[PDB]
Amino acid sequence: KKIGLFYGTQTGKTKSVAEIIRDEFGNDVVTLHDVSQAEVTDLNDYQYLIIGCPTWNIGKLQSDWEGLYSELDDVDFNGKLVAYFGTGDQIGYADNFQDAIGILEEKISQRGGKTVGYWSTDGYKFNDSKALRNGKFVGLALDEDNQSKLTDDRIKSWVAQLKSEFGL
Ligand SMILES: Cc1cc2nc3c(=O)[nH]c(=O)nc-3n(C[C@H](O)[C@H](O)[C@H](O)COP(=O)(O)O)c2cc1C
Repeated sequence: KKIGLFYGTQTGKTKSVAEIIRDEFGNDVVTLHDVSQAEVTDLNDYQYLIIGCPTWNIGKLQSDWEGLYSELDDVDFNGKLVAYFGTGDQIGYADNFQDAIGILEEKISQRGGKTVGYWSTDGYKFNDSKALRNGKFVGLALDEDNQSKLTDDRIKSWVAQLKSEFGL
């Protein structure tokens, strides 16, 4: 339909978060694509995109998003609105917190994607992040390992913001 959510997952947390994002948006709005089963051309099917990706192995892309990283050069994101979220561990990995979505966004916005859905760094404890854009996160940062009780409200709040930014 209108929003395509393309998520990568290893232990399933970003997946869970994606399911709640669909629930929050109201039913048919967001479709949930596991990028492990995706082709890079699937991104052509939407004008509004949500990109979901955890950071693994000290500052790296989740390996299914890594599998599509190079091929992002084969897609034109011009004219699309794009939002980002990920799961992360701010305590264990304070120098590389939410690096992944920062890596995806830098590439996608270079190919024409307009970023929406910036998120406040308030209430997170970390040192450095590739997701940082003029004092904000490039997208929604969830931490299921340390802040699981904050997740549901952070998504509900983020979804209401995206409706406004997507012009739904
Ligand atoms: C070996 C390992 C490395 C990790 N590296 C990072 C990291 O670099 N940055 C970060 O924010 N989180 C890191 N984490 C935390 C994961 O991103 C976190 O557990 C996330 O919720 C997993 O998402 P997923 O289940 O969708 O794969 C790491 C976790 C493991 C165990």
